[PDB]
Amino acid sequence: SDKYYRSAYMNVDLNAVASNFKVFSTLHPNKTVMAVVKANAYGLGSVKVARHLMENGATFFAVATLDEAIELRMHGITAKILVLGVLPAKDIDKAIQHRVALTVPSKQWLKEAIKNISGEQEKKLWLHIKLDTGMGRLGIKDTNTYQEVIEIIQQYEQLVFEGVFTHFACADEPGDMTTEQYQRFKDMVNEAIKPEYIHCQNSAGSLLMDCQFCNAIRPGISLYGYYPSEYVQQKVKVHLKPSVQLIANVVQTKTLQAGESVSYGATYTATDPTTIALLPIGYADGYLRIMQGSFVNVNGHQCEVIGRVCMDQTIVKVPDQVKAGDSVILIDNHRESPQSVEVVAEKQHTINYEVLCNLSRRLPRIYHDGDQRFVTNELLK
Amino acid sequence: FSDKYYRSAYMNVDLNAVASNFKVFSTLHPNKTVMAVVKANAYGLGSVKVARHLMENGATFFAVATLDEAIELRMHGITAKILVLGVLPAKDIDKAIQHRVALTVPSKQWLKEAIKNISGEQEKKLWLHIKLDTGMGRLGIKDTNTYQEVIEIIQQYEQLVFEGVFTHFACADEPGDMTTEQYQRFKDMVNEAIKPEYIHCQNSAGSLLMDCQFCNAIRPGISLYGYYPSEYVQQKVKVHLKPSVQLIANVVQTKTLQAGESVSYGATYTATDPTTIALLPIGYADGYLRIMQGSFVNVNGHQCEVIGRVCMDQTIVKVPDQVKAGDSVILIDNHRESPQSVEVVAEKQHTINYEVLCNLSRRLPRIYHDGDQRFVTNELLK
Repeated sequence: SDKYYRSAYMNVDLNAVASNFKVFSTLHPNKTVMAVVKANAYGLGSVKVARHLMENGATFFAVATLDEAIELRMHGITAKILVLGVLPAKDIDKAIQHRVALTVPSKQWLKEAIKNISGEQEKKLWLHIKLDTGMGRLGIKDTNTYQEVIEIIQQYEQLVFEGVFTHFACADEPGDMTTEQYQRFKDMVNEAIKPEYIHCQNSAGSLLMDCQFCNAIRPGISLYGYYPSEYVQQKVKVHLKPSVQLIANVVQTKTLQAGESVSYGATYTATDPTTIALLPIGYADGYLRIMQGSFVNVNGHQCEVIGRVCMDQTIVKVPDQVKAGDSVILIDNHRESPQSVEVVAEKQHTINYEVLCNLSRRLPRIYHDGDQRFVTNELLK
Repeated sequence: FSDKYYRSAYMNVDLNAVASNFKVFSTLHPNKTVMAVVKANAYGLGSVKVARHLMENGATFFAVATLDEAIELRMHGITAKILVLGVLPAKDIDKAIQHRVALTVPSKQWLKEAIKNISGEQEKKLWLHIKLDTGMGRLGIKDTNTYQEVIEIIQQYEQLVFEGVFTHFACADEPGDMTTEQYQRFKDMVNEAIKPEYIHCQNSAGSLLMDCQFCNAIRPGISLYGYYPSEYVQQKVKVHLKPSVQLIANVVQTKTLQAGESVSYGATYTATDPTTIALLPIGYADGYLRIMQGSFVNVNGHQCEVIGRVCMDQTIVKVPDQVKAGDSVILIDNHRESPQSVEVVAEKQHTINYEVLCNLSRRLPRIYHDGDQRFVTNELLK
């Protein structure tokens, strides 16, 4: 457990994460739950989340990049891992060496990948073909190309057609786009041999749909306790446990008399005699400038963020009784909270996903697992 | 050593530019200590590599925001003086002492709490820089009597050394008399007690716009990395700063949308004509935020719109037909007068250059350039 030397941090509740994972296993008992731990597990810390999820039955992870997969492998993760992004073809041997499954986005990529296999790694290359069913991002859109790519893969004993998958553009909102995409996915997959893993559902799809034709799901944000939209939250009857709190303690208070100001990026002048509190957190921590004017919870009291948020500091208008040492909840681990991740996303003019991703390496993650507490502080690694 | 990296998205960090920008401040203030501000991981560039490179270019004193930042420097061989600008939790006082890290005194109360936590097990000198609140600016000691009492407390203990005194000016990057009135208040306060070794009030804007003979040290920050703290400062001073950052990603896939076909979440871009799109392996988890939708990036010389929603790991760009997988894209360019300048990216983000830089996440490898030499830091593979 690392030390840390500033009173700002994230509480990461690993018991909540395990409980949320259990929700997906329970909803889909016959599917492999491919736990999405990309982008450092949406800010929570991919190594600690993956380790904890393996102790709770997880056997397959998905990440965005090979670096993310190697990071898991370096820290004892023995489960299957799929890279969802496109690997630079020159790095093919490293994927093979570390038994990491790769996404095939195109016939062109596959041909470049094969040319870079040196023969010095003879282990299998496991491949999941990505189909573009209307998202318009990565993948093969044409059935003929899909078949040609399967055939190329079957010509090489080293290359294994392990899976096939697609991504839904609008699964978190009502409309027929998702039904249409799903039908297109089944139509394409039924035109060739079926691989071992067939998957299309992220959090929203995993919560709203059965998808009997598929045998794996890819829950991401919902593993960490958040719904992908309010529509999905309202439409489903499971309970998700938010896993993150963002906390900082007041390091200094001052009382501004009438007509007195302080400048933290812009002038705030006290009209009445008001007390302010200085928090040791700022926009370099991911608590962005736009959080100006939002409210934080200081010892039970809703308190406005005043002046501009600075790189390393934030000022808050507080009651007189507030003092140095008092704990402040900037992001709370409850859905129905003025400091919920969704309310913070509204203030940020964005979505919950990004609120979480913004939280920088400077914040220690304090992991909770029952009574057990351990700290990761990236700066001292 | 140089880390490997396994996705074609990265930052180019030009260490020669950083050294050149540092040299600007040394040259403008040849008799002052240039206290190089490398807080927040050197505004995203990487504090360890910037500090090492700046030490090789004559830097002898760094400022950081937190003790963790200072210890990080110490663990990677940085032997220069270091000042922590933030308020240290009083229980951590022995760790500051152990690692010869100077601390900011913000209040008499803090100093009294700090002294109570000195165990006697770390006997090195504790260097202290007193922060003054000169009216308008940041919090600190506001009253001269309290300033004197704090000096007196420090002089009671041989272990505690009154090493410096400082303030931070409100609005030094904008036109007005606020800076002048504040500077005068700073001098008035400092002249009421013995002068410590370091006297400092100037950040980037103050270091560029003012001499300040009364001071013997400056604290340049964002300008070390090649950016002006405001357009006013850029226009007012006729010195040249070299932007140090490029953000780059290569096209991984190109596809052609037909009339009626959509792209990304919510299907917010629909093709009307047949148009070519390119997929970049970078997104908002890298700090290229959702709001960048509708901005332009430079693909092989061509200005190209970011279309559909920016994803966590992916960004889609409308491109000419000749664009293909492998082509390099400049998302943030190392020139001030560029549609991909950090300032234009800040405008699109409804923020300031500082935050654009700070947003860039640990997932991005930093590729350091120093002449012909290239070395990579990839945080994921530590």
